[PDB]
Amino acid sequence: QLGHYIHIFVNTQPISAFERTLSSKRSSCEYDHFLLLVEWHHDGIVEHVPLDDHMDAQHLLLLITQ
Amino acid sequence: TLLRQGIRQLKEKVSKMEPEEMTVKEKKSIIEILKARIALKKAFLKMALSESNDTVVKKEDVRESPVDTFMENAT
Amino acid sequence: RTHNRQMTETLEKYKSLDFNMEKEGDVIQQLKSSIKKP
Repeated sequence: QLGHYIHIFVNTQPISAFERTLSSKRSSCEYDHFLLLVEWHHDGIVEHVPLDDHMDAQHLLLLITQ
Repeated sequence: TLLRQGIRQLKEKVSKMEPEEMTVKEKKSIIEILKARIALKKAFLKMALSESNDTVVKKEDVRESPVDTFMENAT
Repeated sequence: RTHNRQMTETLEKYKSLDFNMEKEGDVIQQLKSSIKKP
C-alpha cells in the first residue's frame, strides 16, 4: 500500500507500586524481569496490545487487521 | 508544609478592587519564588496517590485477617 | 525424655489441636477459619 510492520520483544519494567507495598511475605522483590512487547507501527500508536494464552501467529494479525 | 498553609495565608491577602493588590502580591510572589525552590525540597514520588494507597490499606486489610486465625489456633 | 513432653506440649501449643485439620476436614475449614472471618 504505497510498508507496515509489527515487532515483538521480551522486556523489563520494574514498578515501585509492588516494590514496597509487597515483599516482607511470600512476595518477591525483584524477579527480574520479563514481558512480551507487541509493537503496532505505521500508526504512531505503537499500542501494547494484551497477550493471553492461548495465542497464535494468526490471532495477533487478526486483531491488528481489525 | 509551608507550601500548604502558605497558600492559605496568601489567599486572604487580596484586597481592594483597585490595582493596589500587586503591592500585596509582591510579598506573595517572593514566597512563591521560595516555593519554587521549596518544591525542589519535595522532589519525590513513591506511591502515586489514590487509589493505590487505598489498595495498600486494603492489602493490609486482607493481610491483617490471618492474625485472627492461626493466632486463635495458638489459643 | 526431653523430646517427649516437649513434643507433646508443642503439639498442644500453637498447634493446639494438631488433629483439628482432620485431613480432608481441614480443606474448606481453612477458609471457614479464615475466609469466613470478617
